[PDB]
Amino acid sequence: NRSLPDVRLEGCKTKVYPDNLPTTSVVIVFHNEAWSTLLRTVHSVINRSPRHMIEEIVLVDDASERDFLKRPLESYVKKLKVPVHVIRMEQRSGLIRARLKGAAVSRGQVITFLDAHCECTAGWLEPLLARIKHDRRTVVCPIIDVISDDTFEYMAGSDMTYGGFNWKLNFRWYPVPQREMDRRKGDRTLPVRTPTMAGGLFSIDRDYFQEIGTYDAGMDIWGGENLEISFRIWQCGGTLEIVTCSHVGHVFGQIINKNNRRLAEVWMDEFKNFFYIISPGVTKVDYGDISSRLGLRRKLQCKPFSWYLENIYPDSQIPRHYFSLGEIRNVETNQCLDNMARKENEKVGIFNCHGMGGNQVFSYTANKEIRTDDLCLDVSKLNGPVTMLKCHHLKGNQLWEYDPVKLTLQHVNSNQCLDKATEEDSQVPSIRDCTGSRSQQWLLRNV
Ligand SMILES: *[C@@H]1O[C@H](CO)[C@@H](O[C@@H]2O[C@H](CO)[C@@H](O[C@@H]3O[C@H](CO)[C@@H](O)[C@H](O)[C@@H]3O)[C@H](O)[C@H]2NC(C)=O)[C@H](O)[C@H]1NC(C)=O
Ligand SMILES: [Ca+2]
Ligand SMILES: [Ca+2]
Ligand SMILES: [Mn+2]
Repeated sequence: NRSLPDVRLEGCKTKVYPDNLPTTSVVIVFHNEAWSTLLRTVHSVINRSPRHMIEEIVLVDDASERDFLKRPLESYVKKLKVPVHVIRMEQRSGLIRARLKGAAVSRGQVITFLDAHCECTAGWLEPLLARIKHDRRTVVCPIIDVISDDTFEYMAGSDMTYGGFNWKLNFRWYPVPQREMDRRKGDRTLPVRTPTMAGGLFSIDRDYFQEIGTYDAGMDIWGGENLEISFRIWQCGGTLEIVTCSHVGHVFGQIINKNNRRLAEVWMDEFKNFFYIISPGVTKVDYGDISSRLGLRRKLQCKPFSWYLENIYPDSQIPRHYFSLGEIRNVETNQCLDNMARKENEKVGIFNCHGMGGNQVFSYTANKEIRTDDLCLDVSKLNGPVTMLKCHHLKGNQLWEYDPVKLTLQHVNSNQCLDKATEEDSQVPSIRDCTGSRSQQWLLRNV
């Protein structure tokens, strides 16, 4: 234990929570974690938490190998305020397996999951439990602050950042949008409805966890965190929030795709194609049996992935409605726009349509944007270069009007059209005054 400053939002410091919040059993799994780091977490939990709110602390050793973790730990553990137990996985298991085990061992009404490398803030627990007490079907996440791995210095995380995800099914941090600000009328001290969760840290009602099917043990153990429990909670009646008054620190192929297929085949209905279409060959990855989970979904009678995009994640990166999902082919040159695997702020290229999806996959969305995953085609000056920028959902320079009859794609702000590449810059589309050539005619086809 060391100290920190109060990183909570001014208003949080005054809030009073009802009496008799439930008791929680923090569950932490570890693997060869350094001694100091592991105990800094343990101590932060006891010192920063009101004793009558903590049941016990369960430390799940995931088949470590380091000497100090064995008897010294147990020794050191049994001697202190809060009861701390040390469960041991016989032969390497994985986070899911370890959390499942340490959870079946806990006895608190609400289970809190943390990593072996975290540090709790002042006032972190009360707001979490208070939320769950208001509604048992609410899963809660504290704001995740940053601890350096080198210096270990502290940097608080913002209440204006929440969980989303991209076409590749990767979890990602995204800015809280207006709707969430309008809904809370500006009071940032009110919890945020996050479309997804980092998976790292969260608290949940003991009985609610079991009720929505805990975790999918069919996923391979070297996988890790997933969007899976996030889609599950929402589509199946629950509510997932980031309690902005709670802060907690954290120090910062085939396997990955197996879990993506498992969660995508089970929850994303037809939107799973956004992931498949841009990952040619991921279809050869064997993802195991999902019958059980498919059973669970029908048992709980969860709502469609579409219900989730329009109600819970309107500012999603995967479009709920789209005019096309495929290649954008120039009718004159028969070349296709393609991201060339480049990153945000980079020039979108153009090359002969190979007709094999992937990097030549684009979507002209209902929001009139020409996007590929989380990037959108952006123009800022006449004849300027058309680059791929992070999609802000505000149109403007990322607004393109398509004419399905005339086949044009004009950039609204500049008042020009898109056509074949010019010379000297032979490998990129261009934006020029609208002529009417077959060169400014594009075919937005659907796979
Ligand atoms: C590419 O695929 C998508 C979906 O497979 C095609 O868009 C879909 O178009 C249909 C018909 O226009 C849409 O259905 C309509 O939806 C409205 C909702 O307000 C409903 O009131 C109508 O009765 C009708 O059912 C559908 O929503 C839309 N799909 C999505 C996800 O946006 C698209 O046409 C295909 N590409 C092309 C243009 O060939
Ligand atoms: Ca099950
Ligand atoms: Ca149009
Ligand atoms: Mn971690």
